[PDB]
Amino acid sequence: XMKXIEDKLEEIXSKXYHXENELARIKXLL
Amino acid sequence: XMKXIEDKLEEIXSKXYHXENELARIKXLL
Amino acid sequence: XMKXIEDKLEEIXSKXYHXENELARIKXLL
Amino acid sequence: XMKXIEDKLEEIXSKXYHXENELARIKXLL
Repeated sequence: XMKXIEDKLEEIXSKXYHXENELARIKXLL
Repeated sequence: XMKXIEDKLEEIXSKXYHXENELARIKXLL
Repeated sequence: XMKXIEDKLEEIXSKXYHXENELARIKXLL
Repeated sequence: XMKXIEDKLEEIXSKXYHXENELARIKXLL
């Protein structure tokens, strides 16, 4: 439930690495 | 409340697909 | 605390509009 | 646990500044 919630938050803190890095891809092409 | 919170987290884990894919649109145009 | 958490989640579901729309700006310029 | 969760939410409300600003980098190059 809470350890569910805290371990989404730690999927979101992945998507927010893969956010930063595939922005930093485009920022490459430009 | 908690099943509210855990099912936002699963809206955020949509916006973080539509994040990855409409980055991967731009990364198309370039 | 929980109504704190559920109303960040509803700041994140703003930043994830302003995510979608300022991607959809760049996707404008291209 | 909850003060864990509320202080990820406040890592996510960083990554969602560094989101807005490194979009607003690309939106610079274009």
